[PDB]
Amino acid sequence: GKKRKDRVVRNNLRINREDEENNMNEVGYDDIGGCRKQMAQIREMVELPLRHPQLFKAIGIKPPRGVLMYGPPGTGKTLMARAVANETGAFFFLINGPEVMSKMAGESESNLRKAFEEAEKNAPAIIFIDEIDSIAPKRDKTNGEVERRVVSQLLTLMDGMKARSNVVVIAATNRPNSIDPALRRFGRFDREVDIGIPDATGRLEVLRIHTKNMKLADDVDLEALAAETHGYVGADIASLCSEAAMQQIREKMDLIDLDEDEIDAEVLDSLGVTMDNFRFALGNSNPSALRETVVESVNVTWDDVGGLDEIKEELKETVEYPVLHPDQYTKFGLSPSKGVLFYGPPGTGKTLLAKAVATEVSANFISVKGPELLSMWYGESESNIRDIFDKARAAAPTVVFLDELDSIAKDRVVNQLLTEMDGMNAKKNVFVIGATNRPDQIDPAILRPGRLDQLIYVPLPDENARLSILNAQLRKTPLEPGLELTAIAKATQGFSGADLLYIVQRAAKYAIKDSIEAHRQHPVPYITKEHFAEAMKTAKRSVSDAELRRYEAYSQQMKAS
Amino acid sequence: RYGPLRIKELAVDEELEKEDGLIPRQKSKLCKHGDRGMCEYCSPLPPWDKEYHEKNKIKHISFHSYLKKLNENANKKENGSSYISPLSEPDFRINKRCHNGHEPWPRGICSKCQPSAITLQQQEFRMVDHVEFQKSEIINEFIQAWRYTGMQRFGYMYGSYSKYDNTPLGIKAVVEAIYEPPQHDEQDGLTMDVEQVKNEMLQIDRQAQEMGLSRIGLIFTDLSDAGAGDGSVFCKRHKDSFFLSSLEVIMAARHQTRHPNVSKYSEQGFFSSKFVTCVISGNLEGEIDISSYQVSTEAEALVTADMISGSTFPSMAYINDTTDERYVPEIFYMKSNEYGITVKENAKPAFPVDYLLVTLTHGFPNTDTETNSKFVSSTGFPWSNRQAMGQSQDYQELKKYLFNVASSGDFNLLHEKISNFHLLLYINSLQILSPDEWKLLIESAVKNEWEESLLKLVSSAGWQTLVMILQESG
Ligand SMILES: Nc1ncnc2c1ncn2[C@@H]1O[C@H](COP(=O)(O)OP(=O)(O)OP(=O)(O)O)[C@@H](O)[C@H]1O
Ligand SMILES: Nc1ncnc2c1ncn2[C@@H]1O[C@H](COP(=O)(O)OP(=O)(O)O)[C@@H](O)[C@H]1O
Ligand SMILES: [Zn+2]
Ligand SMILES: [Zn+2]
Repeated sequence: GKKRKDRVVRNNLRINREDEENNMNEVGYDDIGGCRKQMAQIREMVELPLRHPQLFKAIGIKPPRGVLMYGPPGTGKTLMARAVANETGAFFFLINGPEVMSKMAGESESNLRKAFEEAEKNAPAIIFIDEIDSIAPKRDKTNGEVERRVVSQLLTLMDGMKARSNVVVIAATNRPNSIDPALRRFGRFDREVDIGIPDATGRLEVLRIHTKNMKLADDVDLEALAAETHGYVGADIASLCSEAAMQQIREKMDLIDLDEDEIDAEVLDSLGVTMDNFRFALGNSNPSALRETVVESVNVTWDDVGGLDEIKEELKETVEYPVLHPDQYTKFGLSPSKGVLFYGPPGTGKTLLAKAVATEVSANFISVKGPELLSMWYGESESNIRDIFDKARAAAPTVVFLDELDSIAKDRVVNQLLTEMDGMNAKKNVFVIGATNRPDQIDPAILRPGRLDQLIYVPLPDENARLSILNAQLRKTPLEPGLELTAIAKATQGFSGADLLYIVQRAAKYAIKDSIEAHRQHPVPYITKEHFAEAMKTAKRSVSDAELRRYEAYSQQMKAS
Repeated sequence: RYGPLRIKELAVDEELEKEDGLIPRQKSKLCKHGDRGMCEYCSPLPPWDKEYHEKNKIKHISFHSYLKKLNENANKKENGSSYISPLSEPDFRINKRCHNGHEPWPRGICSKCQPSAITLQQQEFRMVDHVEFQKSEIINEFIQAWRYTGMQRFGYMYGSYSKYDNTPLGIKAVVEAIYEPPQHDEQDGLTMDVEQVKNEMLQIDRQAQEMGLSRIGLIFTDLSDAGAGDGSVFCKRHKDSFFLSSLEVIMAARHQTRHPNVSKYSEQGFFSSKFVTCVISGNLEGEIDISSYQVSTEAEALVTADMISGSTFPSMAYINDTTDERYVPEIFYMKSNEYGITVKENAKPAFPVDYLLVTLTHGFPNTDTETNSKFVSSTGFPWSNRQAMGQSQDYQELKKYLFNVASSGDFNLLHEKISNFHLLLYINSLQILSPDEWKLLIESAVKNEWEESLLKLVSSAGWQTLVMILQESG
């Protein structure tokens, strides 16, 4: 049947009862969504060595032994590993990091040795070392003798098993840097899998999976919830569902008596979740994945960036052709460009342009905001530049977008970034984009060949670009029929995109104020031109004249060279 | 040797080493995983699991399981080393030949050939687990000696080893018969010339080996009757007082060192002789229950280089001093205080011997199970060296014992009266019989399927001459 199982028959094949009821394991591939690529990689690394070993023997190679798997907490790493272990239908020995590190002296090593030996005995086997960072942490932080002993025992076992064995070790850790570096060489956890925050489709799939048993009301717009939920890992979505259910219970508490031990089934029949409950849960949700760098997924095309056609085609030639057409580059033996740096007034749409470029080649996107760089400079952040670039390598192809790079490039961090960039593999298609507002202040060492040598100026939007930006920003906002924005666009000469968004914000704020006043007095479904006129009257350019003059002078000077 | 050493030991050790002893366990209620796959609580229990023992009231870990623990702890297969031998007996004798540049010990000693401090600590593996007496008569007659005479006794015990299921990979020593050496027993003690005793025991051991037995221990009685009208004895040996005084421990250690256990996993090939010592003193009540003990490996190697001697305090062993040809380093005996903390106390003046013992468990075979006794005997012909009592082996005793049955028949009765240890030894000393004649005698007396062998024996000329002389003698 299914899940290696061989109405009663359908239930048995999954096509006292408490033990299985609370042990609802065997979470197969149908209990995971939004991680199709990572799941495919894990399946390739695991099932093939165990299911069909004859292939590798026929070719005459040794399949990988260790499979490291890291990502933000709450992304389902342990769930994915358990699903793989159950689906492969092969012996597998659990090891929970804290559990092994929570025993009398001289017994943690005993448990590790017993695990490895037993997994060896019943090959094929899958040893799942969970929270490996808690038993083999970074050398400097844990100077305890017992920790060193356990790390050495684990290293000895890992090295000593790679001999005609069908044992595959799968590990889970929050970050690639926490683990001791000694566990990332040949014959060890060499192949690594990075897991990032899901995209809109991933969140929709997660909601579909979790909201299958809940008695939802017919008035649910799960697509809207998926669109609104940004930066939510699977755990946060489960928390959202739980909060919605609790809100429904609280609403229904009026028709129920706390003191009564029994609860009428008729009331329970009316426990229907509503969109309002989900919105309230969003209100009470506390996502935290974005607090640290994570491999995101962007889906912006060449329509959310107005004008700048020359810049768009230049970026295409610089980025897409290598990735899309490597054969021509190999024929001509030309190494593709390794980076590019954007300079210009703030708010001109550099981040959106970089996200669009990343989307074009269908590659993952990593963002490193300036505050994170400063935090790493002060050395009070969990992540690190080496960690960022290691995750970029693992999730290749990727676009790493350093933001507010002026602050660090007025030293340790700059030198470390230079070392990482130099050490990067040229052939591998990983690009580094930079955003800044003080091109002169940027350290010249960065702009050397083999680094962010490409310089791209991002000018202020023109009339057509301003009109396109206005049309884009008002896509989600209702507007009065027959409303023209050309007048606003022409009247907004010299304004940046941020200023246009601010004007839209002010106009909509006035409209909502009018609606609130009218409702309180008791009508305002549309936005009249008066709102925009007043907002423009209460708006001003955010770019100083002197800065614009110096930027244009710098651009001309660079062009002369 | 590029691998395991090559040497032959008893069959029991081989069969034990064949097994694994893994104790299976079922799905605990604490497991969170599918049917297949085991986390930390469903894994098979190793045979040396300390918790399992102390939970089952087993105090030591059945040496073979200790060997399994040591092999698992190290010796990775196919790589990582070239098989460093896991077991090695202690040796405290100072290396007379070190020569970093210094001369022999008497006039020079470096820091490389200086016996480091010795840390006594109670042993954890007992080589032989269960000492088992085939028939209670074996010890009943031994005690009867003291009953009649009143003086103490002492005797070696012959037998053979076998498996013992009740303990993980455990061994039992089954004793078939007891042999008494010539001793000058007294009221408070006993005395026996060592040289003559060993000279006699050499040939007695040769004959016993010819019979298939082997020397597996010494048993002596420490019994003193109380004033009660019926049979009651004071319990001088219990937790309050000593279990085995220093002298008995010394003698047991000497004997153990003189009967090495040949093993395949040591540099020298031997380790921790299987030689149980039993003592009879009486439990807290008036019974005459027996006990068993075995000195730890350190005490075995601590007395080869002298370094221990008896003390007026029964439970403490005095320590000797340094001198040429004998270097005695500081001795620390490590106990655990009531707060669960290990404490090292220097004991040069004297230390308790309870750190130089491991206890066994005596017993008797179930009285309704299979009887594989070699000898249906121990009530008949007088035992060997009971000259002091009226007992005296001689021709007229044989005439009174095995003449009426021999002259008529009753091959069942003849067999039951012919499978006696001491009778066989005495008729062997008679030398009336030829070598192969005595071989067939023993094969008829100490074996099943004995019809044709006994018929051959009687048909022989030697037996005819023996019965003729028996008839001639009064
Ligand atoms: N596709 C999915 N991705 C992420 N989480 C999922 C997914 N489907 C379901 N979930 C739920 O999200 C939560 C993930 O928790 P889980 O313990 O697997 O995360 P983790 O951070 O990888 O764990 P660990 O503590 O072992 O590091 C669980 O509630 C799981 O049921
Ligand atoms: N073509 C465009 N030019 C300028 N701004 C744009 C354009 N398209 C969209 N925007 C808006 O400009 C803002 C840019 O924000 P951000 O990228 O943080 O600053 P910067 O543009 O300085 O990098 C976005 O909020 C976006 O809505
Ligand atoms: Zn389990
Ligand atoms: Zn020396």
